[PDB]
Amino acid sequence: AFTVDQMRSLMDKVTNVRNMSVIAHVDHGKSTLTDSLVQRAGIISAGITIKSTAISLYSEMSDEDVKEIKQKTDGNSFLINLIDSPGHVDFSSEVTAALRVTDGALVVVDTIEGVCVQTETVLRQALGERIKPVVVINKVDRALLELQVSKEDLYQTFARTVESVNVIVSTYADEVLGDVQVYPARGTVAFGSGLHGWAFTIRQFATRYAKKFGVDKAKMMDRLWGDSFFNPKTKKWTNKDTDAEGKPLERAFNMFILDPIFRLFTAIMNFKKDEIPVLLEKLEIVLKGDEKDLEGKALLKVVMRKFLPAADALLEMIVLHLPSPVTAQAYRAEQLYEGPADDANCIAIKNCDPKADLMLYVSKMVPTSDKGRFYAFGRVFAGTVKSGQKVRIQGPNYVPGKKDDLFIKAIQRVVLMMGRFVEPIDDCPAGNIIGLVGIDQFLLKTGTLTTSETAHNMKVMKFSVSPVVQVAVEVKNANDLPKLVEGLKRLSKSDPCVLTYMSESGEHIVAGTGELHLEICLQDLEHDHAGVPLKISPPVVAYRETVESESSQTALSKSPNKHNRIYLKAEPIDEEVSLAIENGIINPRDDFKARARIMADDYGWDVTDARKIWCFGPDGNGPNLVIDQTKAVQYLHEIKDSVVAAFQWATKEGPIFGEEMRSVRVNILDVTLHADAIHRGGGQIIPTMRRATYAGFLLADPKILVEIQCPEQAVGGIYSVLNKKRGQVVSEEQTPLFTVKAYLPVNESFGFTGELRQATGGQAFPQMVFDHWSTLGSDPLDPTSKAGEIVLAARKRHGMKEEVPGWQEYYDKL
Amino acid sequence: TAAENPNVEVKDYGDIDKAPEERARGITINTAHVE
Ligand SMILES: Nc1nc2c(ncn2[C@@H]2O[C@H](COP(=O)(O)OP(=O)(O)NP(=O)(O)O)[C@@H](O)[C@H]2O)c(=O)[nH]1
Repeated sequence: AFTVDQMRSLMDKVTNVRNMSVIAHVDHGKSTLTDSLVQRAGIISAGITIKSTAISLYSEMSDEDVKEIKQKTDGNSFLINLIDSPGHVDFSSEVTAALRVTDGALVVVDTIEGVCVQTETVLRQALGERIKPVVVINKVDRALLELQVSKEDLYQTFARTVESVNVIVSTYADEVLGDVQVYPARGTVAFGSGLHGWAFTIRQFATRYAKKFGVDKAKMMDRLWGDSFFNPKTKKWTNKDTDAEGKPLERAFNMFILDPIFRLFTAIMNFKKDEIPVLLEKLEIVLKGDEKDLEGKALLKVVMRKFLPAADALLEMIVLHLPSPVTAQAYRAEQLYEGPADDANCIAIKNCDPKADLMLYVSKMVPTSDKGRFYAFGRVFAGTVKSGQKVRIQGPNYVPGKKDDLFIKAIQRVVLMMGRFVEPIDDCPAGNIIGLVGIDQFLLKTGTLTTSETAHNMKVMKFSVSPVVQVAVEVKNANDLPKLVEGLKRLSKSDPCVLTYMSESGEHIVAGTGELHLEICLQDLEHDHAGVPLKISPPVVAYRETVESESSQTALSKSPNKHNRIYLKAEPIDEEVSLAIENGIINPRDDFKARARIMADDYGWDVTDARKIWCFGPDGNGPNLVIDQTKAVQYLHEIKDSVVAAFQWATKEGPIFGEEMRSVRVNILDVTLHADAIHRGGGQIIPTMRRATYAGFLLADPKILVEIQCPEQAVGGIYSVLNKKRGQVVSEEQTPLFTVKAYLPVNESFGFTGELRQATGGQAFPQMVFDHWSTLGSDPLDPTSKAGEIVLAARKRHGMKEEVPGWQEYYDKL
Repeated sequence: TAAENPNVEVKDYGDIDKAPEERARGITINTAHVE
């Protein structure tokens, strides 16, 4: 329990600060280990609550210990910031943000399960942020109590876990950092049980046996790990696991560290009441008061806590091995900074200079109980932030030259983020983690605060990171729509990996990284964010209505008056041309002459036809056209607007089942009008044109980039799944992993992410973006063909009659 | 650490896996931050 003054004083000696987090696969004990750290060294102040985001720890080392720290130290006190990290491990950007504000990591690995993919994923991301790792092989009690494992087997298991870890490290760690691998002999590996309160380092045992073996601990800790044997018969230390006679020698680690522990367990758990007092006396363990009466596990738990207190082992690795900000910002500056490496701000970052201009990185916005207010969480890399300070808020798109994302505003309050609570403070210098209140509106997710007009903006790991799983969301009670629209905004702001947008069909879409992620999101959206009954359903797939050939015969339709008639034919527009229209080469507003020269000279069109396009559709710019091919119609100019309008209507709502048309060309062959404009009016010709178009359409034989990264041996699953889903491989490139690119029909992608991990042993990672439209060859009017099934399902879903009206329904015989 | 510094709030196991979902699955789902 410290006062604000004590805290602030502790924060001045950044050489004695440690910003870190705990990396662990679900169920490996990340929580119980931090509870242990908090109970042993947690810090607390001597009615606004927040979600616990970080916890402060306090630790003191002995004068000798502090001498061993291979980095700038000022005194024997240390302040440790245990920063919370998300639990979603899909190589998400929310995780990268959290790691970005840390410099070291305590990696938890299970004794039995060893290193699992989740573990490798966060560690890999961590290494990408140049974070230094330290390991704790947890759940050791399971191997002794449940599995009855032997000493050499336990050893071997430990050694294999350590090797698996240094494979990931040696693979992803920047060579500039040197050897960031972990070594039990160097004290960067702890072993223990977070559930039971005991742990140790070789160092602690070396200290214990050094002054006893008549040898300095530097020599002792090298001998207490690996292939070091002490032959009691010769009284000598060797590196051979056998003696001259060839008899088996027990490894020093097993003989001096494990055996005492093994004997304590065996004696206490078997109630050997005449063997326990001696063993405890020899190890100098003292039971006091009611403890003298304990037996079994109760006695064990109590005896091991006294013999080798857990928190102590962990704090030792944290203080002695994890880096303090001064050391790290020196080699992290350039990555962290987008600007010039020679820039005044970059240098201030390298020096962790508190007197320079401000360079504060906003890691994320954290939920508070202050009625819908989110506090900004981040780290001061340069300068010092102060309450009521005028600063420059620069979003993700800000550039020193433009005024985009820029927001100048005073910072209302600077708060210490201590777990679920906050503590207003006046200032905070470079090198520290901190929370800012009042930045809510201007920043959502990451950002960059500066006090320099020149200041440039700041930058991200082997879980899914793409919003491939999506559903349509809608309120059960129409009147709730406002809360839903608002809830989505709240949801988006709180989750970096969540996506929401409005579909072409007018549905609110919410997409998540994986099925589970999407589920949490929908639960939170419905219960909190929007707090209203929501209805969830598939996303509806949009289709296009086109023609495969020219009208088998002239389409003829008359107006309601029966006085006007339009004669036309429909024909396919080439894909390259549709694409050209959709992408900007052929435009609705371009000069008809130059456009026609292009369509004719470059796309094979007849220049007269091109010069005579009357309009594009739908919406006046779609990839469908009306070309005038009439010769001597007197009042043509007067019906043009009606014809154009009817086309916008026809191409917007196709006759197959109401989807928009695409790649449809309509040629007006002839028009017969009544002499009097009365009764030639839009109300007469618009229906005629739309009716004729639908008829020409139906008479023209109507019809309606998935990138995967993964290991070689897994690629086979990709082809396996794709073939089961009308997929098609596009490219197989590459000494990282492989990347297979393929086309996957959208209506074959629901659940794809699941079938893929299942076929690749969870090693493949998909990515999908809409690429193109593809024409289904089957008959849209045949309820049993592939296209027809889709058409029948949409028709029923919209309450239309099942049978698709045929062309005869729009043809008016002469 | 709270034995050495009064200024550390202790958080117990159930204060960290405190969410109703976490309780329901018996795992951690959300990242927690402690000090
Ligand atoms: N025997 C024993 N059990 C322990 C020890 N540390 C933790 N446990 C037990 O192991 C189980 C899991 O611990 P927990 O901390 O929740 O694991 P986790 O790694 O945080 N979980 P998840 O991966 O879901 O986050 C608990 O029942 C806990 O009591 C230990 O030192 N010894």
